[PDB]
Parts: sequence; structure tokens; C-alpha cells
Amino acid sequence: VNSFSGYLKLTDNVYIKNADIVEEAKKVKPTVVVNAANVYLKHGGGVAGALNKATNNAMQVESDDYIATNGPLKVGGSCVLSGHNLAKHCLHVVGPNVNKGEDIQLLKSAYENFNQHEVLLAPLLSAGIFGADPIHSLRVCVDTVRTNVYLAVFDKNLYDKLVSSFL
Ligand SMILES: c1cc(C2CCNCC2)n[nH]1
Repeated sequence: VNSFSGYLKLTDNVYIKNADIVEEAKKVKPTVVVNAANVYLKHGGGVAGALNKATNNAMQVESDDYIATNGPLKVGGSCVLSGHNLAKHCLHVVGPNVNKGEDIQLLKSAYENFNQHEVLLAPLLSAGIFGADPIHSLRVCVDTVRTNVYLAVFDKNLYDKLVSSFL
């Protein structure tokens, strides 16, 4: 048993809810929250901007030190940093950004990072301002992630479309 509430079960391991991931993280304090990161860990907008704002910019301060030491992530890659006030850990995962012309085949590689963690609270990778089709992102998630993933979908309209179109 875990503390996640109100989720619809899609598969053995994947769960979904219409929720603000920031508010969900604050309530649950999961072991791992996933950030929709870019390779520079510049948390300006989308899910990353919202998570970073909720940490009072401490996520960005930690991230800048990480980049100064290690250099940028790979598209499809990840790093584990603090979860600050939201979670124990934040898994910063870089899905391909269609609005920058990145290979959508890298979305599967991105989701493979989730398999290193037994339970995660996550957004749909490459959705929102990253420009991918969220229906596609959910299919790749279900067909790639084997650990237990709790997906938060901010937009109620999109949530209902994801559920009603799910195969
Ligand atoms: C040597 C050092 C590492 C670090 C692992 C923790 N954070 C990123 C770099 N990998 N290989």
C-alpha cells in the first residue's frame, strides 16, 4: 500500500489522475517526483517552472551547481537531485522537445530512467510545452515503465481524452 489517492488504474503498474503535480507532491511527499527537465536544467516554464517556483528557486540553485560541475544532460537522460520541500528526490528527466526538433524515438529512452525507481510521481514526458502528442507519451510510458508510476495530468480536458482513448 502507498499514499497516492484518487488515481485511475490503467495497467498493472501505471496510474493516472487529473492533478497539479506541484499540489500532489506537496500532499504526498513521494520518494521520487519526476521533473520535465531540459539538458541545461533551466526550470523556466511548464512543469519544471512550476516545480522550481514551489521550491522558492532552491531547485534552480542546486541545478546550476550540478551543471557547473557535470555539464548538460543528454536528451533521453536524467539525474537525481534533491526533492526539496516536494519529495525526497527529484528525478530530472529530459524528454525530446519537438519544438526544438529532437528525435521522438528518444522518448522511450527518457521513460527508461523511471525503471531505476520503484515508485514515482511523474508528468507525461515530452507533453505540454515540449510539443509531443500526450496520447503517444502515455502509450510509450505504459509500454516502457515497469515500476509503479503515478501520472499527474494538469489539464482536465486532456486527462479525459487520455482515459477515454486509452487502449
Ligand atoms: C563519476 C561521478 C559521477 C556522478 C554521479 C552523481 N552525480 C553525477 C556525477 N558519475 N561518475
